[PDB]
Amino acid sequence: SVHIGAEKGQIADTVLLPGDPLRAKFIAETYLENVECYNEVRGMYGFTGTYKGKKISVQGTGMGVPSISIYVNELIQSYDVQNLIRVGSCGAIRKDVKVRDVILAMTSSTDSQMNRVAFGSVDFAPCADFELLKNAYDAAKDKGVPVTVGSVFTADQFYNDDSQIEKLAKYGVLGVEMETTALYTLAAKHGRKALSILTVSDHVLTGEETTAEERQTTFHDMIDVALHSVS
Amino acid sequence: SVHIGAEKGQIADTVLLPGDPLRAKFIAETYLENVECYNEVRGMYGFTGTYKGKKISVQGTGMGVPSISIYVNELIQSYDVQNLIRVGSCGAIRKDVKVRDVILAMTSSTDSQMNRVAFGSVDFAPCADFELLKNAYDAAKDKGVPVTVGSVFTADQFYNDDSQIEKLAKYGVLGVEMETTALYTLAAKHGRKALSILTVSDHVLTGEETTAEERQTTFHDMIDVALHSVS
Amino acid sequence: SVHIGAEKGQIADTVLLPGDPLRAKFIAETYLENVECYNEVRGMYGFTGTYKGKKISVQGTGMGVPSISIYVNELIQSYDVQNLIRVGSCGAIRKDVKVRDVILAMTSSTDSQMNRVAFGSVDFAPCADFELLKNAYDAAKDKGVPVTVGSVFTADQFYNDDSQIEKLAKYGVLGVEMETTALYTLAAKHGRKALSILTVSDHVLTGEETTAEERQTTFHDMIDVALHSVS
Amino acid sequence: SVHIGAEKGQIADTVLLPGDPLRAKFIAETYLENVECYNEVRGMYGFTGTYKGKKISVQGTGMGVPSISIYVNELIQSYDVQNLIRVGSCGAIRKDVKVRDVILAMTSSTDSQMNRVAFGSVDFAPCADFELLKNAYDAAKDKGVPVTVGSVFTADQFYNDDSQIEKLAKYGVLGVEMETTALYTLAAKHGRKALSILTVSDHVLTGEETTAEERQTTFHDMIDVALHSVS
Amino acid sequence: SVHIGAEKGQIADTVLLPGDPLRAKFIAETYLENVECYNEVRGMYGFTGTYKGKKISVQGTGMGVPSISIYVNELIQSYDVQNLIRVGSCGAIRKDVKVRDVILAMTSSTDSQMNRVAFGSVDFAPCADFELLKNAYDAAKDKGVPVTVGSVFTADQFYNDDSQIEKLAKYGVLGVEMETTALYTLAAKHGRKALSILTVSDHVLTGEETTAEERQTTFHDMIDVALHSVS
Amino acid sequence: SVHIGAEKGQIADTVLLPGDPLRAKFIAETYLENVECYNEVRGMYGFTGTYKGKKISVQGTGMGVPSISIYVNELIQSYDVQNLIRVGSCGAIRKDVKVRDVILAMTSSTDSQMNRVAFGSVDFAPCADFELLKNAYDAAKDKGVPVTVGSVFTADQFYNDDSQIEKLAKYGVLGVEMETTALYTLAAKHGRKALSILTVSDHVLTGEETTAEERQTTFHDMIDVALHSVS
Ligand SMILES: Nc1ncnc2c1ccn2[C@@H]1O[C@H](CO)[C@@H](O)[C@H]1O
Ligand SMILES: Nc1ncnc2c1ccn2[C@@H]1O[C@H](CO)[C@@H](O)[C@H]1O
Ligand SMILES: Nc1ncnc2c1ccn2[C@@H]1O[C@H](CO)[C@@H](O)[C@H]1O
Ligand SMILES: Nc1ncnc2c1ccn2[C@@H]1O[C@H](CO)[C@@H](O)[C@H]1O
Ligand SMILES: Nc1ncnc2c1ccn2[C@@H]1O[C@H](CO)[C@@H](O)[C@H]1O
Ligand SMILES: Nc1ncnc2c1ccn2[C@@H]1O[C@H](CO)[C@@H](O)[C@H]1O
Repeated sequence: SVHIGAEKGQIADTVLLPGDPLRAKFIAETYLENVECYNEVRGMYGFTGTYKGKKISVQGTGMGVPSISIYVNELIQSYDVQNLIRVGSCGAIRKDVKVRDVILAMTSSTDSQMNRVAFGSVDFAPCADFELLKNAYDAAKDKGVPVTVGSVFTADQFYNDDSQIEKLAKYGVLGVEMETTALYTLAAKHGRKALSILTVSDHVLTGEETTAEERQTTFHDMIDVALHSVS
Repeated sequence: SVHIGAEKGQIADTVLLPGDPLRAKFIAETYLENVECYNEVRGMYGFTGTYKGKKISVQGTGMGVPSISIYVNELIQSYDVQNLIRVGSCGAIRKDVKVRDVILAMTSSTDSQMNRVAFGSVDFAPCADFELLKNAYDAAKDKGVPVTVGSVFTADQFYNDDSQIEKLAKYGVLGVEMETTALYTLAAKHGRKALSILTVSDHVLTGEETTAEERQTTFHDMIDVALHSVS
Repeated sequence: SVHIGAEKGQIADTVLLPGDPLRAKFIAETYLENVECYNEVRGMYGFTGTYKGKKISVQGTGMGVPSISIYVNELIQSYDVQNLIRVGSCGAIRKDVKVRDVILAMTSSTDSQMNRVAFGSVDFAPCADFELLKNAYDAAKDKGVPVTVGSVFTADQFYNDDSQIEKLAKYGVLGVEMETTALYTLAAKHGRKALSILTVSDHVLTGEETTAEERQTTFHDMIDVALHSVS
Repeated sequence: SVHIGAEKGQIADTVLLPGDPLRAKFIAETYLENVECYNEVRGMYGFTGTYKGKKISVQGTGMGVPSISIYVNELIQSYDVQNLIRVGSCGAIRKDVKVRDVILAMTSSTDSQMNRVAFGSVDFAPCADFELLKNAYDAAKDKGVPVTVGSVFTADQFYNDDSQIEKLAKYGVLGVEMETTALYTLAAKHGRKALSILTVSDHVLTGEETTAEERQTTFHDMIDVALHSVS
Repeated sequence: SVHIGAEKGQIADTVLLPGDPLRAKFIAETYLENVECYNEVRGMYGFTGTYKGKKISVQGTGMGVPSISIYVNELIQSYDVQNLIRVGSCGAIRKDVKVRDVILAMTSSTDSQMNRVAFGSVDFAPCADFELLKNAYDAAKDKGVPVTVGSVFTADQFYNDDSQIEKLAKYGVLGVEMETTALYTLAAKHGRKALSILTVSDHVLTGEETTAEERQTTFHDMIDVALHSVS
Repeated sequence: SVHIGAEKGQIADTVLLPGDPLRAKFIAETYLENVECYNEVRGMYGFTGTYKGKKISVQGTGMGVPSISIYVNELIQSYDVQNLIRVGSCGAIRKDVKVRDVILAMTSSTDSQMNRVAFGSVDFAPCADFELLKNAYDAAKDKGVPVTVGSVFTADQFYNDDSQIEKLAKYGVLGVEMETTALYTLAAKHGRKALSILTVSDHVLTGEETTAEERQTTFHDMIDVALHSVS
């Protein structure tokens, strides 16, 4: 497959999907035994290893719907991937979404035209796989990790002048990132299972940033929750 | 409030929302102790009673987004309703959604312009309250009732010539009804909790109808699951 | 037919269509000789009777485009109805539309996506049948009843935050209701004849309500005009 | 005013609006006493004269919504024109619209974005002035001229590849031209009175053309009907 | 062809396209040897003549996308025209576009739905033929004529209330006219070559008009540049 | 700035923008004297060096509109970049676009909603800076390199099922890539200069791939043309 330089079998049934290919290294290195690096195409590194005896691959996706859509397609069609779990951050758009919370996206809103191109007059609401969602929820509660479950907002432009996230915040949307709608939709189309799990990098509407220590912490939590989300 | 002829306090914190005002009778009569009929405006009957000592109201909504939007607004603004649970049927659009399954909608797709009018360029994906969703899920599993959790499709036209539910079925959508997007959105806007729970009246794509006995059964299950969905 | 529990022949060639199923009773009872009640499905009552020897049916439609679309379809396809006349109220959006005026809608604007789904890039302007329109006009003038003839606005949401009826008022639109675009379109598609006749329940833009006595009066006028609108 | 080279008062309260500036000559010359030519800007001739003692101006508009919109604006704002009556032809899109019929447009559908730019999510249905419409109707019947009253279709492209007039024909639309939506909308916005009256140049869907003699005849009828449409 | 009353061969491979049929006279008369007038249909005059021994036709188009689209279609399909060069004016929307500048449009923005009807979800950006563009550029520089090369804005309404040319000015768009998107698109579809060359009639955003003498001058320049744009 | 880990001054006035951060290395290494690596954030490497004494930076952008939009914003706002030149490949959609041709995009079509979000009813046609465009054109012809100048298509989805590039090919569009509309628009908004220069990786519509040797060749040409495009 054009964008992933892996051979058949090198990629696990389950893949974690950080936006950052260097967080794809750090994860694979700091959490998995017997790492391999299957892809180095474009510097978007993929790694396969084991956690508790089991195969888990970790692939970087890049930023924005088009980028992740490329990898999520090839991972599914070309390497028959069964479980896809994005693990990244997001800006929070509500006061009551706290900097230590870990977000599991049930659904995602978007201003990307990726869906409107496919459907036309229908607002297509993507959907996380409820099994993968439940398992992550349980896995978080069992260990006592704080967790918020609601919707998110997949943006096309990081620096939006015509920013309606003020209106979306009023409707309950928890925060904004730039991939989930893609993951959830492509997974659903091909009959696979997806889930986004997201930490809070900052509050967008109060400007307030989170300290690097808090990020390290909840970043670690996310990955733990991730790693138990299967079965 | 214009459409509901109730006095302050007559309506419970929790309201069930069947489309059919005569199923609003049957429910209230066959399941609740000490029924009252607060509303008879338009023949869209509302009833308040108790189940296991606790107050539970039951209000008919009518068919289509505009109708339910009227009642869900007044119920929230005028009578401070905290929990809104739709209980109705839907046509299934997949072979693997079985006639005995009970559907809990995480999210809803729509061709209603209700959201596009409010947002413009954003596909707004509505969202069930995860607490009410979990509780219903648990309540179903505890008693062994079969349950599917995924997305649905809120249509504007019952008899759609330009029917894209063929394309939606391919993306995983479980079935089609005509209210949920409204409920979920209005609930979320005003900071309340909503959930749709739906039985399967028939398969739309195989034409195949379900026998009246199967309907009676899963209708009963739905209402039981409903009644435990709180706390 | 699924939503109407009538047998072949029980429904007249001509049907009046009040939104309110209890106004469907009141009309049939207070104006027709030898009433029957053919439908009690959902409590959306239909009645057939005679006025001046002639058959006239009266069917409740419910609120919003989706609801009336259901009944108007089945009435046409399943019971070959030739003449469909909605008789309901509307909120006025202009100072010069007076509380005693009776409105005959030539056409209707809408924010419902029902048409855009069918057409795409075309603004489809629905159209009253000019014969039924003329006859009602004549019938009003012959008896001296005040009558305004222009366009209306079929809304999807009764409580619209993004309310552009301020802009529509400037373009001449007389008032807002929630059914006509549906009636006019479905009638036209299947080669039948439709017309909306509407009283003014209140002014939306001046808040000002109309007294119950004025409503009783113009309600009665509407129904008289209706009853002469044929031939 | 930029596009009309007339002085205050030279233009009548009532103006006829043929698309063709040379049909603007022929009309003024063959039907009016004491003709003047107020405008020669762009060769889009305007003429003022009398018919039965009364002032009637005749202005060419050009082809398409943008063109007529220019003239209809200046005629209204700059010369306070009260009555605007388009008189042109159209291609018929139904078998039952006959070549001798004379069409009075109640309303117009369009694929022009002129309205969507102003409104956004609302399908704005333009509307003929019912007084001018009635008078023309009466004036036709009094003299026995055959007349069809329904909707039309204002196109942007004369040679449309993506032609949906096949779908519009099924919904009752009588024929296609390229101005009416503009006239009706601008008239309504500024509180003036408009009406389109149209002959049938040909059938578009059967290819069949009309003979030049039939055109001369119904062209003459149109203008007679026009000339009585006032008071 | 319906709108052009010319016989085969009377129209040149190259045609200039002024909006104004009387500027179509003035050009043909003041610049070409051995003029003919092939078309007088609608008073939209076409002329064929020679400049430096070579055939050059000059056809008036009228105002707005629909009008020019009619002529540009027939000129191409019916008379196999190879080179189409619009020569008209525009209102400038930037301070740095000077009244003496001559504008060559690389591309055009539009609120016309002509493209969205053909494409749907795709913003189609029209495109000038780079050969005709270069030649005009060279021809201007060789003689020292000041020239700006960028984008323009094809409007549907001359008098736009919802005028976003304030936002377009910020994105670099040089000025507004009402034809180019049509020319460029139809030329490209049928594999022909087009270019718009435009003088500045006024600044729209500073209200400031240009004196008639400046217009005469740059009008003349435009036509000279035009006449060298071939080969 | 969040995504670029460079200090003030480390980035040149002119930046080349390959999609591939490893082609950003190869370029900087194989063509520039005294390379520095200012950014290693996300592995999207930026390099500053000299070519013929002059500073030229080279920054990787990633795939898709959202990705390049991030870098093009920060490069402009945070490091005052004056000249931005994308250098990447594209799939060709016409037979007459040859595998050795080098494409200079005048404009770009798109199905990205990035523009429709900002404008609404306006198709915004982006625009290359004509100076940078001319210079590249000259630089190609002076050395005899084959060059095609026309429009392109910025897609959101690499694997488009609803692929209208069949219709776009008919309108003259030369090929499809996933960045240009972003570059051209953001450059224009902030008053900077942009240009895309693209090689042909393959023909999409004939499936036919290009041999690796041909890619090496035209890749080299592109970069040479790039390097002369200034002044
Ligand atoms: N405040 C924000 N607004 C938009 N996206 C944000 C944030 C914060 C984090 N992200 C995520 O990081 C990537 C781009 O920074 C994106 O891929 C996204 O997932
Ligand atoms: N096959 C179908 N298509 C659309 N709606 C359907 C079904 C089956 C059930 N429903 C639900 O019933 C109401 C209208 O029948 C609607 O309110 C809806 O909830
Ligand atoms: N002020 C208003 N805004 C919107 N709809 C209104 C009114 C007043 C009356 N109606 C009509 O009544 C039904 C809902 O109240 C609707 O079916 C409608 O026909
Ligand atoms: N068959 C057709 N399709 C579209 N427009 C048509 C016809 C026939 C007549 N018209 C009218 O004539 C002008 C352009 O020919 C237009 O202004 C229009 O009013
Ligand atoms: N200020 C403006 N706004 C819009 N169009 C303008 C101008 C100035 C000139 N034009 C051009 O002239 C015709 C209509 O006046 C149109 O055909 C157009 O090409
Ligand atoms: N056949 C194609 N379809 C779409 N994009 C293509 C191609 C060929 C090359 N590209 C360019 O490469 C990146 C993704 O492969 C994109 O960034 C794009 O610029």
